[PDB]
Amino acid sequence: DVYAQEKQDFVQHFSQIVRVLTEDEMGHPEIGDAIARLKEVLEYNAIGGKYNRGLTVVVAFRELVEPRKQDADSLQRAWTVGWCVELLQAFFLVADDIMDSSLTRRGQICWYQKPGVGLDAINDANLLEACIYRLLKLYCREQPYYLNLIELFLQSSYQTEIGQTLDLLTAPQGNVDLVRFTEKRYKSIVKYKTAFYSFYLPIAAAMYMAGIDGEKEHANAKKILLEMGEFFQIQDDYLDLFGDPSVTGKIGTDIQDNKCSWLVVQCLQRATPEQYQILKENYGQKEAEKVARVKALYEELDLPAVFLQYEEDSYSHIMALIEQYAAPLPPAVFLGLARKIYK
Amino acid sequence: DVYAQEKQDFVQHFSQIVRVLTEDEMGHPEIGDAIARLKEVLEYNAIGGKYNRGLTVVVAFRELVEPRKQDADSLQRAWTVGWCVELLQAFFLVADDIMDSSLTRRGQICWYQKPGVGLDAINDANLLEACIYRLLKLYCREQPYYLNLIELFLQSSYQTEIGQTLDLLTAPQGNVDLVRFTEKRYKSIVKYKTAFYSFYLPIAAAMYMAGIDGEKEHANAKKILLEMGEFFQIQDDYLDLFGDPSVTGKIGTDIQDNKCSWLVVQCLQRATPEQYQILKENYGQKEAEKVARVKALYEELDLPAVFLQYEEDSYSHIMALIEQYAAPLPPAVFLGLARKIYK
Ligand SMILES: COc1ccc2c(CC(=O)O)coc2c1
Ligand SMILES: COc1ccc2c(CC(=O)O)coc2c1
Ligand SMILES: COc1ccc2c(CC(=O)O)coc2c1
Ligand SMILES: COc1ccc2c(CC(=O)O)coc2c1
Repeated sequence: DVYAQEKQDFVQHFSQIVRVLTEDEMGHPEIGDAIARLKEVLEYNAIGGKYNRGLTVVVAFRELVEPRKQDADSLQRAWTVGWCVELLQAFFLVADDIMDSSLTRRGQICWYQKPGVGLDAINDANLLEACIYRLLKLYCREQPYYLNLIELFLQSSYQTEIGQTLDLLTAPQGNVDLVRFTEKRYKSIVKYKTAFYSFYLPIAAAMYMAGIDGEKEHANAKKILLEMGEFFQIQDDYLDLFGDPSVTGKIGTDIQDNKCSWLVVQCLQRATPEQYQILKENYGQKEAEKVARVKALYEELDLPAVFLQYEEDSYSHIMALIEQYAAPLPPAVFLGLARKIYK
Repeated sequence: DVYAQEKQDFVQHFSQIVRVLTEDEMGHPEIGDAIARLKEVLEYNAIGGKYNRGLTVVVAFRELVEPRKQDADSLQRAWTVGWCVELLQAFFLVADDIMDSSLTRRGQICWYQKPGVGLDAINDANLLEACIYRLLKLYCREQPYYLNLIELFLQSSYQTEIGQTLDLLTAPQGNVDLVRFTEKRYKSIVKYKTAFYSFYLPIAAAMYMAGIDGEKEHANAKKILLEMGEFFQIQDDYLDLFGDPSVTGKIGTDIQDNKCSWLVVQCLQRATPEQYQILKENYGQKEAEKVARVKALYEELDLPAVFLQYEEDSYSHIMALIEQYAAPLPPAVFLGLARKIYK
């Protein structure tokens, strides 16, 4: 609802964003050919998703700021900082698809997979990260929260990177070692690699634009938000194997890709030498036969039930956190998000 | 000399830099395994070079700042911002070696080429870029020039990226098209891809730490510095084919790698349909026979002489620029650099 009647103005602001990131640079015809390429990279990797992160910035902005302080200017910046979050993600995904050796993303071909692009996508991903800061300068240069956003995005980039390193160390491409797929490692990965930039960064940004820069306040928001992030990912791994493609719009391949899914992490705890022997035998196989075997071992261990139980507790805990750390923020800011992820 | 008696204190400060970038992070054992990896990336890609860029920061610092304002603290930061420049480069080189499909660098194996690293080097390069800003916060958080350096490094990163895009567009891996190897394109590449972060960034940084943030002043420094950068690269391409490995310490392969060298750009201007037919036939070949043929066509066109002539003019022009835009800066700052590149 609140997101539905915002997407319009949001996705429409992308044309300005692109225009700015190119027309101004055209003051130097020498790099005109590069700027042309830059436009292709943006119109292909930025556009496409549901913009839930980018919009969270816009949505949270309206709530945190007084109705009469949301003039044209303030909204223009908000939509910009909103797209910056979206660009940061584009940067992460473009680069991750190369490392993981992915074929598709959002059903379409991965940028580096297109003919003529290849590994040059590495530079393209870096350009995307660069645009973030060019925008912060073109729109918030004079704002009192300018240095806060620059440091926010930088910090988020770092956290996601450290997280990405952990994941790589945990599941080496060519090392089906389910031994290091602990629950403790799973949470550390989700926190740094997903939770931080997916839930905290969007809100944190909005807060700074609203003048809420108090460390303690951000310390409470981050507390709530990282819990939602942790649930979001666990629901994502679950749905990937027990979900319905016609609804989720995605085809699960976690077992095949030999990922450190939440399921397999649980499957390893509640398991006996006989259970493990089987799992350690059909995990990471491209056989429609061996995959169905792992799924069976999950159902057999009541993992689906373990999920529901976790979801139930989770929702309670989040609400408990919200009833205590929401203030001075409007509970609606966190309630709206919870009602977005707890499908 | 001035560089010789600085390298000692510089390279010695690297242990602190690493220590800081890891011990402080150890406050979170969860990411300890990543931080361990981060240390390997740093001790392998940061160390090794001659640190001419990093040192320029330290050297220029001493000159621009009053002898009594160079206490322990000021030097500690200077060496840090010095290493940040060095880290920015490490980030560019690690990533460029992957894109170009290089085998070696500084005579040693390219980071992504080591067993177990591979494309994960993409994330490693990003971490290196991240450390830059973690250092600026750990050392200059409270400095009055903090936002200036953050924006300097960001800007330099952007410029180098745009430049990198141009180079990729100019010499597509699988397109021996000497048609777009113009002199105009060559200069645009060198400017953005090399000149900016190699000569301007090191000095610009030192200037900001010295309080010299005046736009006009930086506008003059950049003017001089980008000219030296342009000569530096042209001397680098020259030396690559007509230099002496026992002295330069490098084995030239520009003709083979089918690069947009300064030589070949000149070779194309002063050429007749017969000259071009030959060049367009032996450029980019791994044959010790075809390579020697291109070299001959260069000598035959008096290119070596064209270089010397260019060097002569260059030195004059730079000195002319220095005698006019050096102030308020001490000419010694630019004279020291010129005497470093004009071998
Ligand atoms: C921060 O709010 C969010 C973040 C992510 C999501 C998603 C998944 C996605 O589209 O990536 C659905 O609702 C969200 C809401
Ligand atoms: C895991 O099982 C459940 C069952 C009910 C719920 C609810 C109630 C609601 O907010 O609509 C939230 O998460 C749930 C999870
Ligand atoms: C900014 O001053 C410089 C920059 C680069 C260099 C080099 C080449 C290198 O070591 O990369 C020699 O002297 C320099 C001096
Ligand atoms: C290209 O031929 C030359 C010859 C002499 C020189 C000098 C004189 C000096 O500063 O030592 C600088 O660059 C030169 C280039």
